[PDB]
Amino acid sequence: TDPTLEWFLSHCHIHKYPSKSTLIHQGEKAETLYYIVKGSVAVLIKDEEGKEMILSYLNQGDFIGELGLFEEGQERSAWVRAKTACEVAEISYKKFRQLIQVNPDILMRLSAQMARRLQVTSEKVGNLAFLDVTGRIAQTLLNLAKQPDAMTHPDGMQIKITRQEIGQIVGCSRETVGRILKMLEDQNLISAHGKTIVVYGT
Amino acid sequence: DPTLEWFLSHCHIHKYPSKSTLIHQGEKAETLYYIVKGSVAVLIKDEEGKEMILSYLNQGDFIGELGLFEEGQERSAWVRAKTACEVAEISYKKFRQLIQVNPDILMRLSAQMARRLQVTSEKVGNLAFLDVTGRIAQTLLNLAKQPDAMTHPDGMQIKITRQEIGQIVGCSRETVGRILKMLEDQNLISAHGKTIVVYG
Ligand SMILES: Nc1ncnc2c1ncn2[C@@H]1O[C@@H]2COP(=O)(O)O[C@H]2[C@H]1O
Ligand SMILES: Nc1ncnc2c1ncn2[C@@H]1O[C@@H]2COP(=O)(O)O[C@H]2[C@H]1O
Ligand SMILES: Nc1ncnc2c1ncn2[C@@H]1O[C@@H]2COP(=O)(O)O[C@H]2[C@H]1O
Repeated sequence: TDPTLEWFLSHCHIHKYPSKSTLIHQGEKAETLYYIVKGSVAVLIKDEEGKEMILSYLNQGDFIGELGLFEEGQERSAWVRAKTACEVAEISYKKFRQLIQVNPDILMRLSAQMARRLQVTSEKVGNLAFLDVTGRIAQTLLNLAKQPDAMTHPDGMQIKITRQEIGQIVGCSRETVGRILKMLEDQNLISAHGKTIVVYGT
Repeated sequence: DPTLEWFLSHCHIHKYPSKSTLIHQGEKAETLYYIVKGSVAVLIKDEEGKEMILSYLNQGDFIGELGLFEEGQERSAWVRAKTACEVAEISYKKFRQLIQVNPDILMRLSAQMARRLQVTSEKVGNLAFLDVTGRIAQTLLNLAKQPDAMTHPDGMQIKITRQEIGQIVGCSRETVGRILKMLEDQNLISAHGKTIVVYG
């Protein structure tokens, strides 16, 4: 029971989007804010040759499309598509500004999230500039393992993720992920049960 | 500006010499900064010491705001004076009260975070989709756009050491020398002393 959220949501018309539908479309004009009441989404940017990179996964309790909130003429800086089906609250930027004068804690929450995103996206920059593709993949496994949805295992931390996705995160061919995962195993660093990696603590 | 002057009235100002570290990665965050004068380099390091410049920051930019919205936070990057600096300074504690009195000061902060997230996301794109060559190209053009870029008969003459380009694009000092050579061969830039005449 959160009085602030409930108060916030009561100003938003909620919507359900089926899995795989694009909630935000890059390049569109920014003039609306979003909040995930139910679901999970991927934020991602395309390459010149159509290759998609996943900047971030966002879940229930995350704001979406906030980056154009503090100025107009802004465009959505990325794509957001429903990973699973989502229940998503919506409110105009303007209407959201008013709420901020009543209770700016709803902005603290928003910004807190912006704060985290910036920290993580910065690590990516580091990884992308400091690590070969093997190390990038190692750090992406260690990263999904740090996470909440990462089940404990007698070896290390069990995660669940396709090779395609691992590719989209680190920035390479799924075929390449396959070969590199196999190598990481032969080095006693992980297991591979199809779409189930056990990241050893090593 | 009313709101910035009001904000600054509550801060304790400090001057940092050039080369000084304002923020150390790993420190406990409980202070918000605002740059009244100067410019800094926000940057990260390799498990072996190599440096990456995430961003520069200038007069009117907040620093150290990432640990504001929660506690137990630690400084996520080093921040060094790139020139002489006058930095306003304030506890999060005191800043949270300012937010209550007038949230417009949070909007100003939030507005900068939005920008930095857009821009660092851009940077993730560049690193993942461009070879060191296309990023040094990327960078020299951007450095012409930026303010300090002089005017040259051929094109904005910018000044930066080779290493500082690599701290940006994420390559070695030598890989910069080789790339700039290819760029100078294709008649795309000049290079005398340590200045660069990117051709406009
Ligand atoms: N690096 C990132 N990490 C997390 N979410 C992001 C990142 N970059 C963009 N987004 C989200 O993608 C959304 C799409 O358009 P906006 O720029 O309006 O708001 C964006 C952010 O909410
Ligand atoms: N990607 C970035 N772009 C701009 N400024 C950054 C970036 N990453 C970190 N910073 C700044 O570096 C500061 C150092 O520690 P904080 O986490 O306290 O607050 C940080 C941010 O203000
Ligand atoms: N992947 C990288 N390899 C080498 N240097 C890097 C890398 N990423 C960032 N750098 C920094 O870029 C700088 C460029 O030249 P230096 O050899 O003087 O010091 C370098 C490093 O500190």
